[PDB]
Amino acid sequence: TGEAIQKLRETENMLIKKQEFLEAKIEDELNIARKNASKNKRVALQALKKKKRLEKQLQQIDGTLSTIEMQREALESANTNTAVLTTMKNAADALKRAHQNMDVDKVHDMMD
Repeated sequence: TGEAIQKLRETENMLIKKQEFLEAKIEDELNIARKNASKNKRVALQALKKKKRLEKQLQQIDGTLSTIEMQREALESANTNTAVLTTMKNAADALKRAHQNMDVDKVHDMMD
């Protein structure tokens, strides 16, 4: 049902924690590199190597997140149309009754 939007959030919301988790570990690795940049090339390079891979995990979480967002915004659209189109036709039904009754009044005059 529309509850699908509920699972799209919470999913999206969990995905932001992953996103904030990576951003966290990225600056973490970065600060390791900073403090070992000149004193310890080995450790510094392991950091930048971990950082570069974390950043990659962040891109495809970003791309995935926006993908999630749009499907939520596609459900929202289709969810409103569901209401709009039912009242839209309900109206055209009522309107057709008006036009129908009119046509029956004319035929009722032919009864003379």
